[PDB]
Amino acid sequence: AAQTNAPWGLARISSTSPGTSTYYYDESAGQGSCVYVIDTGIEASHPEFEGRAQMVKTYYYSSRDGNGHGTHCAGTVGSRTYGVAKKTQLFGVKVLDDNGSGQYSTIIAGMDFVASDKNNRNCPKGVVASLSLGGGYSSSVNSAAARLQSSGVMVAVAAGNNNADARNYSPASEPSVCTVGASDRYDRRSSFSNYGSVLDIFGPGTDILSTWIGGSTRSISGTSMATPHVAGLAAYLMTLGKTTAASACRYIADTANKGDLSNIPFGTVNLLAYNNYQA
Ligand SMILES: O=[Se](=O)([O-])[O-]
Ligand SMILES: [Ca+2]
Repeated sequence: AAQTNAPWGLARISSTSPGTSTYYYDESAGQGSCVYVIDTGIEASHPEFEGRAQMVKTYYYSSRDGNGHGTHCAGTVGSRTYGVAKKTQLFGVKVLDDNGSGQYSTIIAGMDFVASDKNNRNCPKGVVASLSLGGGYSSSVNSAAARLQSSGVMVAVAAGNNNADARNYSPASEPSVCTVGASDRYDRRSSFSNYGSVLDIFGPGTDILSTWIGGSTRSISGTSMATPHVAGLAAYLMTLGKTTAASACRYIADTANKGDLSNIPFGTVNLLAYNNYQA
């Protein structure tokens, strides 16, 4: 399948070159998979989600996304126009308040929620969790992410936006999850992206168009935007039967575009997420 005039990041993840504008992907499109977006919520009524998004948990007075961040991330996972996996099921877990903040204890509860809640859902092709969030190093946050992964969920987490080594941030620094850095449309490391040995992969993160609250769209930047590209890619590849939740990060690294990013510090992987879709 071909989506013309796609956002650059979608085109990038189906290309061996920068500078194209068509996203190519297998029609299965993540059908039968599930992606949990653990964030500020999801505006499930947005037409872009086509009834495939729902809120499943909140720790606050509403499950509404009063911020936009979670809606944007969910759109990159699975919206019809802006998403990688255009037929996946999206589940929102609101661990972040409408200012975009959340206590680590709430974030931990939300991860253990997903590990159990997947047993309440129909996800025959597998389960992914996208965590476009983080703070300073915490062994308990890392352990929660490790449990979620161990439970059979492909966990993708943002590396962080400090232009620093991700070893000092959580859940970025948890080794067993998929830690995602950000690149731009010219195949440069995004200016803000964290780096370091713990990164597994890069995805598009600078100037990413996606859904926003109030039925709208906007372009924003962050490792928060790179993460859902990888989460959606995992869901897509799991639906194709190419990999599994336990193995998807490694598979994505195996199959990535290699050596094509600039300003990658010595000791950080030079790997850009790629679907290897051949029609
Ligand atoms: O190239 Se794009 O996706 O319009 O910023
Ligand atoms: Ca890892």
